[PDB]
Amino acid sequence: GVEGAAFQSRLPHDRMTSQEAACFPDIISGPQQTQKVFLFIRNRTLQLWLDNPKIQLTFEATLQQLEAPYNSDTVLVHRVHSYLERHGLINFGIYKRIKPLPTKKTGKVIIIGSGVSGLAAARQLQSFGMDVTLLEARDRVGGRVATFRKGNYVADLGAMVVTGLGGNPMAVVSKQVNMELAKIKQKCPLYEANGQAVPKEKDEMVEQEFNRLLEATSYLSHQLDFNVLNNKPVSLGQALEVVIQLQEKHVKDEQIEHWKKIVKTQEELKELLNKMVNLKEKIKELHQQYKEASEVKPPRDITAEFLVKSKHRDLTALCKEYDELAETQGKLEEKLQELEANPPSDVYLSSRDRQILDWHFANLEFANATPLSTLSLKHWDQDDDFEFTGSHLTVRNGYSCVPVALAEGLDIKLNTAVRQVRYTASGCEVIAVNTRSTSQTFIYKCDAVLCTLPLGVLKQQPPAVQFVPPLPEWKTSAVQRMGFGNLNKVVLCFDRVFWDPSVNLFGHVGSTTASRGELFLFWNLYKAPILLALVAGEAAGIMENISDDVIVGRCLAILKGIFGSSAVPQPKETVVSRWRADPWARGSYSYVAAGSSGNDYDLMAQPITPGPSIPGAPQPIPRLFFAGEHTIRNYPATVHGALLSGLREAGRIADQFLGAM
Amino acid sequence: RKPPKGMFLSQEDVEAVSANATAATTVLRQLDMELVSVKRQIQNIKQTNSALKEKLDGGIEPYRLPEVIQKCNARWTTEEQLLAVQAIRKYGRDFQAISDVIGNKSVVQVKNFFVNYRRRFNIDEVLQEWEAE
Ligand SMILES: Cc1cc2c(cc1C)N1C=C[C@@H](c3ccccc3)[C@]13C(=O)NC(=O)N=C3N2C[C@H](O)[C@H](O)[C@H](O)COP(=O)(O)OP(=O)(O)OC[C@H]1O[C@@H](n2cnc3c(N)ncnc32)[C@H](O)[C@@H]1O
Ligand SMILES: O=C(OCC1CCNCC1)N1CCC(F)(CN[C@@H]2C[C@H]2c2ccccc2)CC1
Ligand SMILES: [Cl-]
Ligand SMILES: [Cl-]
Repeated sequence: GVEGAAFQSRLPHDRMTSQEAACFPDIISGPQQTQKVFLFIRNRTLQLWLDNPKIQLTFEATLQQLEAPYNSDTVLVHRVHSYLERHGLINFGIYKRIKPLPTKKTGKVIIIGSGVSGLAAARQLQSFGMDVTLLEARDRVGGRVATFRKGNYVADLGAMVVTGLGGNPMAVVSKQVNMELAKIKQKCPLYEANGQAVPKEKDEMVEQEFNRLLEATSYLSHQLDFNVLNNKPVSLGQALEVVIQLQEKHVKDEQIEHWKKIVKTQEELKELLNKMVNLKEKIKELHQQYKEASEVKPPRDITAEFLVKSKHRDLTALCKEYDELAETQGKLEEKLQELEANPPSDVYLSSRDRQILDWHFANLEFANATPLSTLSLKHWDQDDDFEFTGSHLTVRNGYSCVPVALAEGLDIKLNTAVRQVRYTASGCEVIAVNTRSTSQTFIYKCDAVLCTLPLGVLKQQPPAVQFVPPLPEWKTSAVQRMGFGNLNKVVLCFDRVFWDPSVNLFGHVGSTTASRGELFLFWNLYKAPILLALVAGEAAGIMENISDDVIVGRCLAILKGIFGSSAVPQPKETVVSRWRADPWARGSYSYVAAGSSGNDYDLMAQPITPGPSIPGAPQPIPRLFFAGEHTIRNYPATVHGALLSGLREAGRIADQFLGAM
Repeated sequence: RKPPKGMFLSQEDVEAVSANATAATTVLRQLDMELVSVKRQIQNIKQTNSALKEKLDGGIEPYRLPEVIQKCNARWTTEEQLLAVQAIRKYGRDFQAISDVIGNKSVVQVKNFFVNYRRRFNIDEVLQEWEAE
């Protein structure tokens, strides 16, 4: 209903958010009746925006389609519409305007970087009528949303995946752009070193174990609190090893106590074979003695008659005993062939499994763009409660289409590498240079700077960008603490389709652990004949040094073994990502490094407020603002995250330089 | 929640596999060794046992004595009275034996006798003999 637009705008339909409490304290502090009115108006206005986001939703249009007693209080409907508009919940992305842009602008903002974060903020600010100018070092928009293009060849070297549209801003963006979304067919066959598929049997019973090993770490973390180890924070990788080892340890521990339960038995059989031999002994004697005593032909005196009969009894007694002990010898000797027949598990994981498990890990290292040795055990999956609903998709026609759409009508200076950001009581100046002739110098004066510099860049030692004055310890410590990962792509273009065309993706399994990431997974999801090989894990780092050709080598080799040396052509043209080495990225995206938390994502978003110009003068406005995937706790390292981080700062900058709404 | 089923992780076990740099592969080889010990101890007690089975090869078949099936009479012959005393002399009160020995007295009759004659066969004096053993 309306309830669905609240979920699609990532909001609870039935409750007011902290953001809302801040802006509508009268409402939220007061009568339960008015809360529900507020919540309907909000939910409805969202529904309205959402049911057609290609045209601006004016205050008028909203009041038009409202019911009574809701279109009663028009100040309240206004306050709500303006709130939604500011915080980028309605009229965001690429709408057809109704009332053209403010004739005369108010405030100047410099945005560093035309990433999705950048472009999203730019459009918001511009539409609130500010003078916005983006400074991009690259000769193109998009940053870490790159697409490769040539004839009909088309392949993202950047982001390629939409994480499914249930609460995804990109839901709306995709309705506003020629964005060919194609769901990802979840079948992914694996293929060990040699080339042989992995029997379905196994594939399942490793992935089973993988999922179990993770749950295991979550147990190890939450329940046993295994989160520091001799002063260092605990890695997920560390925990995973610990769990696996304790699984090898049990496998053995069980064998031990089984063979142990045999000797208990096999050494009871010994304590009996003894009684039974020292009875074949005692019975030997007794029989002789009875034979000898039956020698005495009758008639005999009653002592010799008794001696016969006595011995006869005595010997049928011991013949009973020995029959009741070979009773026992029978049972014990079965009980032994039982234990001989079902022996607990030989090993924990065949070295051929440990290799397939290593690919399930490689996949996790891809997702997180880092060695699992780096991920915070405690926090690596803090975003997990916020994932959208829906199957993941891919942009069939290049994700680039989105940045470019957003960039239309914005003042973007390409080939403008920011070198120094200065911020003071009175304003800011950004000193940039031309990327081509470095010595050609530019100076931008502005009321505010929005910094969408990537975390990799913020991290560069020595600094690519100088802050004057320098970022405070609280900010710089956050930047050191967070993880910035890496993850490359090999774009293989071919003359025709030599692979299963109903298969979106298929893994390769590396011989050793140390190379689990190395072209571990291939994607066919473009129209022309194109394969994408991921390098993830410790591998991504090292592959950047090894040369384009060698890589395309290791690459073809891997494909031949799986598709036969006949059907694998030389590639028409090839590309290799090198994101750690790209100085406008210094890597791929953020991760929760051990010894970080989500709270660092929050510090990264906190704007900086300069000291006062003259001592003893009032507290200034803050001047230096931050967006990008590293700034949004709840949707890190994604496009939608950046997109949102942008919308967010624009509202925060407008609230500051244009007064609240 | 609680550790995924089958997966085993005691509090105590984790300390053991972390508390130094390779307490890992100590505790693991420790068992690899303390295993092959128990496997070799089985080999002993399996060969020790297959000797004692050689030594029993025969069962007790040559040494077993046919079952005399006897008509549990109530006639006390003077023959039977003496057998009885001598059994009392050598079994104490194991009335079951004393029946099996005579071979025509139910444990009833043996207990009967045991008091009827009693003073006539100084059975007190006789039983106090089975004491010195
Ligand atoms: C690199 C990369 C990223 C993947 C990606 C693959 C690769 C290879 N993907 C892989 C898996 C994917 C994924 C999916 C779900 C969850 C996690 C990951 C995905 C993808 O498949 N799906 C997804 O949603 N995000 C991906 N991501 C994450 C998103 O791409 C990024 O978060 C997103 O595009 C970030 O946009 P933004 O925060 O604005 O940073 P960006 O670097 O784009 O823009 C900053 C601008 O600063 C510029 N710049 C720098 N230094 C300067 C300077 N000194 N002076 C002036 N200008 C400067 C720089 O050149 C750039 O134009
Ligand atoms: O469908 C996909 O293909 C991969 C397939 C997975 C199934 N089997 C075959 C391969 N993907 C890949 C990226 C994804 F795995 C999610 N990524 C991490 C949660 C994000 C996270 C967490 C913490 C810090 C940063 C980021 C989803 C979409
Ligand atoms: Cl506040
Ligand atoms: Cl680090």
